[PDB]
Amino acid sequence: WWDERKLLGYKTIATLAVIAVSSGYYNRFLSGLWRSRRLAFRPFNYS
Amino acid sequence: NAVGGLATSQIRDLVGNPAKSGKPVVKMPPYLKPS
Ligand SMILES: CCCCCCCCCCCCCCCCCC(=O)OC[C@H](COP(=O)([O-])OCC(O)COP(=O)([O-])OC[C@@H](COC(=O)CCCCCCCCCCCCCCCCC)OC(=O)CCCCCCCCCCCCCCCCC)OC(=O)CCCCCCCCCCCCCCCCC
Repeated sequence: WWDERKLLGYKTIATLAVIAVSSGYYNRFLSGLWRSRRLAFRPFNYS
Repeated sequence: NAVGGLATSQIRDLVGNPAKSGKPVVKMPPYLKPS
């Protein structure tokens, strides 16, 4: 199964690479909601 | 100055401007002074 194995390896790695690229983009896009959050605190009335 | 016999402005200054009571002042512990 030498040649079948090599060819299947190439094709599987290629498809997983496509999935990885797309899902990485989508993950970084979704994280933009939290990576850009801003906080503010209403100050107390100190002396 | 008198509007119909009334020194309204004077009355205003004595009646129309009550003092406003704000939030109580919180004494700051000395270890919280740094900004
Ligand atoms: C090739 C195909 C197959 C492989 C594909 C691999 C994926 C390719 C990328 C995806 C494709 C789409 C395009 C890019 C999209 C953006 C990136 C993305 O997909 O992010 C998804 C996702 C988004 O995450 P996030 O929500 O932003 O939060 C993650 C960080 O905390 C966020 O923290 P941060 O944002 O503050 O910054 C930290 C940094 C952390 O991420 C990294 O470091 C990843 C990149 C590392 C390589 C960097 C190369 C360049 C370095 C230059 C030198 C810099 C200086 C370094 C030294 C300084 C010394 C003083 O974050 C990023 O880099 C995020 C991406 C920033 C760029 C945005 C896209 C720009 C446009 C793309 C092109 C740019 C111009 C170039 C032109 C085109 C070239 C093709 O990223 C991750 O999850 C991180 C991936 C890396 C993890 C590594 C650590 C793993 C830890 C252990 C787990 C595994 C255990 C088992 C391992 C061993 C098993 C044996």
